[PDB]
Amino acid sequence: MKLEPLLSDVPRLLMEADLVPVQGTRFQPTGFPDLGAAHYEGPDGRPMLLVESAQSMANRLETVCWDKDADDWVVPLRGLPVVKVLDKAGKPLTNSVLEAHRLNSPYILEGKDKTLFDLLKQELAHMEEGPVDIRKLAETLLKVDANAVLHGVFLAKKELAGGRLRLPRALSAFIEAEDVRVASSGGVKNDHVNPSGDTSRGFGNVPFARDEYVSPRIKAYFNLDLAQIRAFGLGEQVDRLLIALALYKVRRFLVHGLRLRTACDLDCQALRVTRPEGWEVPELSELEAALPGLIEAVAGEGRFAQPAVTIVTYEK
Amino acid sequence: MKLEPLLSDVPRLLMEADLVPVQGTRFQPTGFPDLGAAHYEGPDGRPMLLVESAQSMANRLETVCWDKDADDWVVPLRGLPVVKVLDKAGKPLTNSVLEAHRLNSPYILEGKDKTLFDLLKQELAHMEEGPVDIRKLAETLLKVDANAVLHGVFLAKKELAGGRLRLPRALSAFIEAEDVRVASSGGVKNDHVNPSGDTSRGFGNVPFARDEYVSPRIKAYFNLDLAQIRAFGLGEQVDRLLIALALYKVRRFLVHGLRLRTACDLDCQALRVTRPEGWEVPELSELEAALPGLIEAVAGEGRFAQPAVTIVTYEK
Amino acid sequence: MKLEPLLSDVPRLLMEADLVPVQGTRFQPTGFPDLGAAHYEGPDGRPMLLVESAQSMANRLETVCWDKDADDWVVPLRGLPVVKVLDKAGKPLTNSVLEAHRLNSPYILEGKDKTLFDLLKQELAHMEEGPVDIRKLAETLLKVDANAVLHGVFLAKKELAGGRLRLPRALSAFIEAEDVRVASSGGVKNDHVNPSGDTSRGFGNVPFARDEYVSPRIKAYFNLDLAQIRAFGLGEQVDRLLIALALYKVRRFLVHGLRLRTACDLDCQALRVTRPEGWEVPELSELEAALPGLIEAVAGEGRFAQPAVTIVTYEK
Repeated sequence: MKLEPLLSDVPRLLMEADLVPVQGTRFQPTGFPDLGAAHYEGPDGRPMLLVESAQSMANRLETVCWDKDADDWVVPLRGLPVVKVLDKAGKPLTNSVLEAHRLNSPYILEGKDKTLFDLLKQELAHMEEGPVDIRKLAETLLKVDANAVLHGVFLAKKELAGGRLRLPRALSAFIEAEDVRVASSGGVKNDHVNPSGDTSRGFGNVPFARDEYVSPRIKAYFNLDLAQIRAFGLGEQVDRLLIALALYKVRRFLVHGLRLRTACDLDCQALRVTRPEGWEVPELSELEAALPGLIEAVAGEGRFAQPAVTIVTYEK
Repeated sequence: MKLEPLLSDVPRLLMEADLVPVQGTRFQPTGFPDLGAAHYEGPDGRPMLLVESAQSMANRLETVCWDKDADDWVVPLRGLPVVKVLDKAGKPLTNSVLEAHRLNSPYILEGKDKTLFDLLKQELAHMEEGPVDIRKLAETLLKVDANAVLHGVFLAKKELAGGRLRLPRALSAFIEAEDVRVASSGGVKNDHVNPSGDTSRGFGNVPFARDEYVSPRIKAYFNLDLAQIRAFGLGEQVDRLLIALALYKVRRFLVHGLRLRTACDLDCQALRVTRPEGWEVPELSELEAALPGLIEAVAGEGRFAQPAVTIVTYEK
Repeated sequence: MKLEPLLSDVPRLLMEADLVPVQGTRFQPTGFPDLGAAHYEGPDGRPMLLVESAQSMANRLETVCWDKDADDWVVPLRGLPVVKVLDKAGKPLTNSVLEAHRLNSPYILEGKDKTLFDLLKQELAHMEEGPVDIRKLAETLLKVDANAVLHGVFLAKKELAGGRLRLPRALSAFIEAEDVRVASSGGVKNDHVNPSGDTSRGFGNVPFARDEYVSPRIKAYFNLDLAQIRAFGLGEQVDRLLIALALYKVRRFLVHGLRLRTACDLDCQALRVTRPEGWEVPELSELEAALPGLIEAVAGEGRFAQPAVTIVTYEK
């Protein structure tokens, strides 16, 4: 199955998914720590809502590839390089796919003993001072992390070139709602106040309120930066690998990732491409069938480090 | 069509372009160091925001025309003069096009090797007393690098005739959003949720606030000062060269700098011209074809220094 | 229309022109760093800003005519009296029309040898004692420098009658903006060298701040006191000449001084007269045609000294 030729010169891939609630007619947006529901006024003079940020979408698209039941990739993706962190007793604390800021985690790259630290220093020493090459950085990163190449990292740690080394996203997505109405609701924790009726110790009839939103058009947008992955220039095998991996993430999220929140019950009504016009998207079973071959090819080209999975122990 | 009729008709060239966000309805403007988003109140009585600084637009219009990996211009521009800065180990640490201070860059004119310093002093000695001839300076800049002619230079060095010499930029451009509106959305760290929130160790939890804007009209403005370059009087063919170089830079940025921040991604809806009225801008393929011949013509006029490329070594 | 009808009638001529920025809304006003932008509160309580100083508007009105490469007046103004200072080599250091203090300077009337010093002293000896007469000084200036009459002079040298002689400006103009709102901005000087960001040596990142302004009403005022020149009484033909010259200088400044600074790029929209009311100002082509004939007439009266151009050298 050929897909990279149809995406070998186009600068970016745009995909748009039309969502609808599974049951009822309402949904719950993300509770930002300051404002809660981040509603805003649209350019056309109509109310709009950021259903959830372009970060939560990324963390979900990143979880749908991992399996905590084994602390390893799902079988189709098995073999992709990843650093995994163990405690002093050998039980797995965390791995770089679940961490937030990748190799910049405080568990990773910082601790009592640091193998991956000396690896990163040995790799990037030539660029630690002066001009930085995003190709030499992207290859060093792909050596030890197979998906950060889609989400970026900031090597803030001062001893690593003062934090000069940086790399932005290549895949991004978010959900947006048009013409949002509001519904309001609340309740009271009506525990009987016969033995105690003071809220200080949690008794009483304490009330609460919460808001709910109604929108006739919710959209999930996905954007893939083909130009930058070409600008890495690691090889057409790597390019087709990363395109297939991104399509895989999107399909799995779209099929069974749409319970974003307890009251956020969502369904997919139709996916379509926006740019390039007239293209066709692979099916999920076809990506499942292709992925292990493309990963094998890239492993045979030696771009991955060996062993693919690398282990580090965390303690102060 | 040929471009010299415009060099006869008018004193200045004015263009504007309608930008639209590629997806969604909101974007990330520049974060200025002192204040963040540079919003202000408009004379018409409506709020608006400066998307980015005009000198950042200049650095981008320069970036879209040079390849640091190859250490040479894009194919149409090749052969134009430039100075490359060498490291003691022979690897090119930078060049005066990549750097933003052009000849004034502290790595240039400084260190144990300063051949370009004398190549300027040879005529700065004439400029030391009495008046200053802008056409003579513009000639000696065209002799060294045709980009400085386009973006201006200040020769602050005391030995360089007391730092008397300056030249304002002929091409200027900026983007601003009218009637802007605000959409705020913060976030929090996922990782390290279970352990203590000791932010000062780095081993902690951190929430943050983030803000992005909405606008019904974003425009990029481009201004080319024909009067000043004409008042250099270096020729007509050199004027054709500079106007082609500028209009190529515009078209070559209009399809590359469409994204400026990782969350700020736009596309051009249309391009329009203001001064002169009724003129039609040439296509990018036409400039691509014409430009090498104009460069060779001006080289045949003997304006460029020989060799066109200059090498200088920097140590400190 | 002829000029002398209004000169016989009215004591002063008042005109105003309302400006706009050609692109965008912001502009850069004058920047005396001991104050920065000069802002103040108006009579009606509104905030106010003088955009350009009157003395600098005058220096521009005197720099718009004359030509540096031709080293002489523009063709319409050609033939009017002037003095230029030559160096030892023989290339003119200082035309007097360009210089700040006009007929008073360390270059003219000061130096190892000086002819013009005696030429003025002879004509001012009878003004050394008793009351000074404006008519005699105005005659002497009109024979030596026909433009210094409109801008005024102060002969501070104690050798010239203790410096008692002085003459106020006849033409005054300035640019003023009303109901101003500020628009702050900034930037950073980036760097990419290997060793260190020593700002004391010019390396490393260095931020900076700048302030721009906007206004819904900005205009330039012009004032010419016909009473003052009528009080000089050099003649009706001389008055007609000076009125033509002033009008011409304004009508050309309006299409050559708009680019006051690198970031201002103003643009005139309309021009209106305030006193005399009901008058119609001439067009630029008419003054451009008429002016040489009036210079011929006044030369025929013998008011201009012969040779019209005075040559003098300077040596310490």
